[PDB]
Amino acid sequence: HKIPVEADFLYAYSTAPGYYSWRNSKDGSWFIQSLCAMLKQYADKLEFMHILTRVNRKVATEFESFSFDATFHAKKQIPCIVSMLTKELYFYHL
Amino acid sequence: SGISLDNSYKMDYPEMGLCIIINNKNFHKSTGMTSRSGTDVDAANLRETFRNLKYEVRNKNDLTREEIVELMRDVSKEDHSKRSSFVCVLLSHGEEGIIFGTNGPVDLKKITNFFRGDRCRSLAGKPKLFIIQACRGTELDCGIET
Amino acid sequence: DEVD
Ligand SMILES: [Cl-]
Ligand code: NA
Ligand code: NA
Ligand code: NA
Repeated sequence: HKIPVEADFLYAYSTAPGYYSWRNSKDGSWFIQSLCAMLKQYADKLEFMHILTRVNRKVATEFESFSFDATFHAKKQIPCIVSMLTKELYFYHL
Repeated sequence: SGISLDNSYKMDYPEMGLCIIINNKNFHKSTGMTSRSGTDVDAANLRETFRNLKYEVRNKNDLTREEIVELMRDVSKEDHSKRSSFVCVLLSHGEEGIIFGTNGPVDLKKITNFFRGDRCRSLAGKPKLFIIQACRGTELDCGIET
Repeated sequence: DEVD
């Protein structure tokens, strides 16, 4: 008869808890770049969690930082899906 | 009618819903936060992407912490009855649990609380998506060879 | 590449 007040939220974080997130000054951020690409390619095909899983893999595999500073060079990123959704989410219908 | 299942959100309301994009690029000098070059590329990509998903996109640029809270409050008090979902994209500096307005931080919890099922009834039972491009701390991932 |  009631639902939790915190139900039906989804937080699509660009990066893992505690980590920096990487943004390229020319191309945009790794996560948003990848998110738009996967939405473009799969929003008419895949449930949203499966889209965001493809985003995770794209960021994790295709990106690595390049820096003149050894501290910030050659670093990686994994985004972080936090789902308190109660149903599957398809952007298409019918 | 025949047997029915309800494993998926109803996304055939008359409207998909709002897509609020908060694009913070330039920060007040007194904060000591750097400009976020490339974020306009992000904001434009998101606008186009969610436009093609039939969201009502609203882009907002360089909002103070006060403007962020007031925008979210006002959006949460709209009538979302005819909308399937709600999307908010935050592009800014951040740390764990925090997003930065141009003049200081905003608790992510304060933003999302406006959309609680008991505080935004016309979005209750509907998916509320928060997409957050922002740091969550200062750790770096060194990776491992495959 | 820059961090946020
Ligand atoms: Cl930019
Ligand atoms: Na990113
Ligand atoms: Na950005
Ligand atoms: Na809800």
